[PDB]
Amino acid sequence: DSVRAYLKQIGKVALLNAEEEVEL
Amino acid sequence: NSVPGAPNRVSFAKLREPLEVPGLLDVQTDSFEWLVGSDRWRQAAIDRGEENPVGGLEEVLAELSPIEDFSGSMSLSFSDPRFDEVKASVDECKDKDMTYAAPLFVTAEFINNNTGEIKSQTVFMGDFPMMTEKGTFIINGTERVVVSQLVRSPGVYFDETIDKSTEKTLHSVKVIPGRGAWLEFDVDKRDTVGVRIDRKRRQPVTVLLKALGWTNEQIVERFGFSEIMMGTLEKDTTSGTDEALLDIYRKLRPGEPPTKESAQTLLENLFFKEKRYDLARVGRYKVNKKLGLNAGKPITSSTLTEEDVVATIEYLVRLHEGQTSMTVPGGVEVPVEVDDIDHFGNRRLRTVGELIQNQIRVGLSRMERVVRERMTTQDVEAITPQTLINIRPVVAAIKEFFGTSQLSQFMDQNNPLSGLTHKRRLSALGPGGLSRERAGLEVRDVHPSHYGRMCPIETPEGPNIGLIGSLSVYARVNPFGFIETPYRKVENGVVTDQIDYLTADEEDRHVVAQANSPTDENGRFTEDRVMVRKKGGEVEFVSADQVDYMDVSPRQMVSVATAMIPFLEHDDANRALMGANMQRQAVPLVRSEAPLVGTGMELRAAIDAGDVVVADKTGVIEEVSADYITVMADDGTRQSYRLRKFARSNHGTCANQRPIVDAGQRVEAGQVIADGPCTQNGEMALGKNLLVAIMPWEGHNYEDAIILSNRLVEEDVLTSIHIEEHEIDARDTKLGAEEITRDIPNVSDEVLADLDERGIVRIGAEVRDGDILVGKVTPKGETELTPEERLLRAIFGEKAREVRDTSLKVPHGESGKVIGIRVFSREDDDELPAGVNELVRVYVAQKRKISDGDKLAGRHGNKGVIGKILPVEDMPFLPDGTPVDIILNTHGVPRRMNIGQILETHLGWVAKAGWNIDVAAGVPDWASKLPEELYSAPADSTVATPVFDGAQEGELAGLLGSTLPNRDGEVMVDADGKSTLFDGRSGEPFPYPVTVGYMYILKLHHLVDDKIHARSTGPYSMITQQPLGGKAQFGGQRFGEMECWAMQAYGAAYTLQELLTIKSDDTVGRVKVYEAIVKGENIPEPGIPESFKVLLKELQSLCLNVEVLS
Amino acid sequence: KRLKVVAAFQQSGNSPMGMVLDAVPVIPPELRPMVQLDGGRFATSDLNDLYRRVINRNNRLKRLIDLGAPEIIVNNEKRMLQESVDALFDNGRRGRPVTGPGNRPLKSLSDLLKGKQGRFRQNLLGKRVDYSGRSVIVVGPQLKLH
Amino acid sequence: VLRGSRLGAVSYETDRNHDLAPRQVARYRTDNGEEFDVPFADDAEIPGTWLCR
Amino acid sequence: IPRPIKSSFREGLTVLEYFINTHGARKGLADTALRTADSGYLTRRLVD
Amino acid sequence: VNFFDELRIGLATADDIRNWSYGEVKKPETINYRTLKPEKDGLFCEKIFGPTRDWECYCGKYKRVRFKGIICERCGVEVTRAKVRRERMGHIELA
Ligand SMILES: [Zn+2]
Repeated sequence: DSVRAYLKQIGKVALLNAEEEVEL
Repeated sequence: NSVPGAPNRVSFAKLREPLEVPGLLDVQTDSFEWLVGSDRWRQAAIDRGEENPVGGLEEVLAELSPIEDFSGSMSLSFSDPRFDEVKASVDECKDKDMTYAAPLFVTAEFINNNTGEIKSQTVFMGDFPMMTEKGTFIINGTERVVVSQLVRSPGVYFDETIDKSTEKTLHSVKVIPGRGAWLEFDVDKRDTVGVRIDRKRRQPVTVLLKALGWTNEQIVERFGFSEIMMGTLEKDTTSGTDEALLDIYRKLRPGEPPTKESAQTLLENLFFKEKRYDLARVGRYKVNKKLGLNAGKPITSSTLTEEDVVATIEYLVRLHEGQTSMTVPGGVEVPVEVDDIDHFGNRRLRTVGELIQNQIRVGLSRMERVVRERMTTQDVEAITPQTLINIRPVVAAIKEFFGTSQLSQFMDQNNPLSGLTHKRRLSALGPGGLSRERAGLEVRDVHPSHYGRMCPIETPEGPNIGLIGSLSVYARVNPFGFIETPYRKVENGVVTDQIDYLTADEEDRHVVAQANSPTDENGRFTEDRVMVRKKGGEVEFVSADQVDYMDVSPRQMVSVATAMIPFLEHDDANRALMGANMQRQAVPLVRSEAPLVGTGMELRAAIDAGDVVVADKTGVIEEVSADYITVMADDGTRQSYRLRKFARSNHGTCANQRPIVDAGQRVEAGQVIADGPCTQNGEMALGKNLLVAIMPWEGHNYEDAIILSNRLVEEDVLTSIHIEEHEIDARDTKLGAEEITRDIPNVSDEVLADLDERGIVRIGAEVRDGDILVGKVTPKGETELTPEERLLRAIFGEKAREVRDTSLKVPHGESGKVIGIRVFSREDDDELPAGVNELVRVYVAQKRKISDGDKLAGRHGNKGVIGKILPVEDMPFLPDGTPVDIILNTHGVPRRMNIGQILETHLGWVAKAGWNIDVAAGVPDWASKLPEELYSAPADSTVATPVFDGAQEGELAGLLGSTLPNRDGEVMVDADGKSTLFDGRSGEPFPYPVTVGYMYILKLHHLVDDKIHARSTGPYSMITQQPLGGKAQFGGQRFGEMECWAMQAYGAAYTLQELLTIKSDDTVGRVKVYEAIVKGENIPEPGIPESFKVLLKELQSLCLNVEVLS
Repeated sequence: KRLKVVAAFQQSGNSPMGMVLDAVPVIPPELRPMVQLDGGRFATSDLNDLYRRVINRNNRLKRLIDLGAPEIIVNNEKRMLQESVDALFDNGRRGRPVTGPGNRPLKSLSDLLKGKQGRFRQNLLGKRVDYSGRSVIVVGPQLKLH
Repeated sequence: VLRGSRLGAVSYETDRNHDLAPRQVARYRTDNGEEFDVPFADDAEIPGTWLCR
Repeated sequence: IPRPIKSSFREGLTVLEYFINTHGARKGLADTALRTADSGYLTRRLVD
Repeated sequence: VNFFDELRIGLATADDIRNWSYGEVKKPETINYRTLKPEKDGLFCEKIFGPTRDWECYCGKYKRVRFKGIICERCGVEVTRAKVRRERMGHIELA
């Protein structure tokens, strides 16, 4: 399988905390 | 002999048989009884010295148990399998198209440890197909046989190969399990030892050694004598046990860095856990025997261990080092040599039981996965075992095996011998084995270990040569799966009637003598030296002092079919194979008759085939009829046997049984009371005895052709009944349900004259090709007729029928009498497929006589097509007026090396006309060896000449010279076996005497009725516009490449063009040519074949600009 | 080694931009037909499934670009579209081929010209012809040579 | 052994250009500047917009 | 094999001589099919 | 025909592919499940690849050979023999 590139590329951004979602 | 009803067939045998031929079908019945753990097998195992034996299904259930969820909070355990009575009888299963099976029940103990509860009740595991008596499975009405599979057994196999690169003898070893991954070792040309796990990239052995925890000191201590391992250790960079795991782990997981716990436990899980690796109880035995480990006890373990892997590595190193004998700490000394994978000491036989057991295991594994998944998501302490055990996957696996597996083949019911030889067939192909297009020559060549275990003569002559064979007459299957054969034990020059069954590898430890070697009256060898087999398979002379085993009988090496051929010595193996193969193709004749000259097998092969009916208990026949026989037993019980009449076999051959007993006759238990198709008085009868004259005749018998007397057509000597089945189903469609009716659109009243009220052809009516068998119609829907058709229908005014005719019609080139109809209707709650409403099957029987082109054959591999049938008066006749029934060409005998047919011809004449040796002043010298029973015999006296103990060449001459005078008081055939025949056409006697005798000839089933094809115009395929053929009416012949080469070589252009374009593919040109022919006009020019246009379109669809220009 | 290809493109006048596709052709339906067998069960060639994928991933892309999704999504969509086209032309040239139903690879366009089955191997092996028959032979000694 | 059919049926009629259906051609132009022709029957009622090749 | 078959087909081969003849019989029967393949190969190339 | 002198194979540009086609496939569907008819713009469209029935339109408005070569104004299907479905080609303009 070659879906690993997408998983890697999306893995370079960290998850949001509860207070960042409202700000965004 | 034991068989009570044997006709008195005098025998020429001179050697006393110490062992009786075993049950020829035991290989199937014993295996199946082992699978289900029948009480007979359980008692027999105890009689063999075993303790606490476990059946095949019990083994699977015990392996499955205990189902334990992680954290160990509960468990489940299956046990105690039980079988109830079969749902329906075999005859009813065949008639109604069901599967002959019995319900299966087990008990399931569910244990809840966190509360201590225990529950259990019977669980229904489904219908299990059952092997009927005589060894077959009834699946969906059809009869099927599961052929045993010959497969290389799990174990350790060392091999050595010399390489011209350095002229060194490199060594390698493979450890192959019955389950799990593979493991192998090898020694490279650079003086190093390598390891390959699961066929991955080569790695040094020291990596594996240090993975298990070995260090420098242990390797130096144990293997320090070998330079190669020391060099590998020196070159290896590994330092520390964890370092080896560091190297190993990333190979299987490139992206995940290793962790100590998982990396260390990976090796144990991969190999050293019975969960994922298994030797299957036979690889363990072979490894113990070879490496000398753990001998002397029934090891329950089946997983790889540390000691055995290092032992295998050390064995490889010593073998390279040059040792001839080796010992292991805590083990026993063993010899050192490479392993031959073709030896039957290494190849085992999966019987039917194991083949079924594997699929049962797979189904129960799926069931286990489902149960362990679903037990985590249900109420605890309120669940019940019957509410979560799902039996669907196991039933599905069982259904798939009997339906689609390559081994579950259609029963070969061509004749009793065909079925008998099919049941005990060995197949090297199929899943888990080899394939037809691979394995080259090595797997299929004969090998010295085949003696007495697998017949070397009988085998398919096509591409499956050697891949398919027949079990020997005396051979039996070992419980582990190996083939055993019996031998007599001989002590210090005297034989002893204690018979031991030896496996293939144990025979090589002894020297075995021939069965025919003479012995004194006391059993002592009379010769000083005897011809024996050696451990290497060679045949050599040896002093009588050194022998330790002896063959049971000369027939030990031949199969059932090969044992039928008389004078087998005088026929070359190439033609003996053909003779053995043809007997399986003989069709049953209307009245069968046993051969005058035959073999003692002809009797047993008939009884063991299961086609005849035998009395179960001693008694007196009370009532006899063409349909049933009622017998009153001496114990007061009454038995009734129903005789199947004119039943259609798998290949269309009639299978009529007939009684041979009279009311009031007393019959011993096991006595034959009704013949099968190809049997007479209990003896098999595949062909006919008839008078043959060996001479060329006007060229009509040129090139293997045969000439027959018209008598064989007048008196139904070679007539046979054939039965065909025609099936039609009425289903439903979007426009409504299609129906079966007598009335159908636009058919003459005469056509539907022989149709019942329900639209089926009346039983007993004569049917000819194109006649209506079942009247059927389907809704038509939109018509929108053309204006011409509209005008025509206005001219007569006939209605536009709402339905279209799709009636079942007799195929082209068929005819016969309608002998039966079987009808299924969904309105009666039948098991018809989904969307089906009605099914009708009509049986059409015909009475085929021998005609031109029908293939005839003998028992010695001589066959040919009947080139001419002449009237009786044209046949050559003996001086007494008897015409010869058949004439065979002389030029075909001497060069084909099948002279045994001449011996059979002479002995047949000797049998037909009685003989009386003139014992007036003592027995003649040539007759000194004959038994007293053979001194005289009346006319039409059957004789037996076993395949390797039959009449000698010297006794045939005397018997020919002592034949009794004929009816008129004169001898027709001289001592040389020749007679002065008279020419039937010119009347003059032939200038020289001609060999005449009685020969047994067979009518082969290779009738060309399904091989004669003709096509002017017919169906065309949907995808490729070319005609179809080989699987439907009006098939087209394939004009191959070499035929195109011949066309081009002739310089023939127009013929090739019309063959390739008009006749085959030019869609527009076909209709034009047809109308040109019909109207009498000259044929037009061809067009462009559809193939080329499709090629251009295909190339264009692939982004290639292809065009034609000038 | 390079000069051979470079001159091959340097000659014949035709441009080298043909190696990049702004549009792809569709084979006529009857060469990839859908046929209903007796009983109503349908049978269909693999091609009309491969094309379907190319039609899907293309359309989604034409949708995804319209709303201006981030490049992390648009580039993945483009990669998917190109992989689908590559599988349509030569299935298995990428690596592990697409399988669809069952566990068998789907036949691409190239597979109809490449293997034993095809219009370049099977076409030269001749064709079945009408006005033909077959039968066993016996010796006729009374026949004249013609 | 088994049979099927395409999504349509065949017609055996023969006639040729000796029968003429009165037809006229409409002209269309697309966004990119390409132009196309479409033959319609003389019953006309030609549409204002057409999906071209 | 260093031991010849000293019995003709008229006399009748013994059990073991007949057994050893099967090696050659089977070898030839299994070989012929592959043997035709090389001739076909050469003929195809010569025609091409 | 049959006067062919040579057959040449060369690279095909987007213009050639667009010239071969009679129309582009805009939707993935093939045939409707109920009426078993080719769909409006699917892989089996009659407007693109030709009629399914000889000299008959998809909508049945024109079903006579007199209309040979006529394009149905209602749905654009050409009146011609169904054999054209073995020759007509389409294309897919991809983003
Ligand atoms: Zn329309």
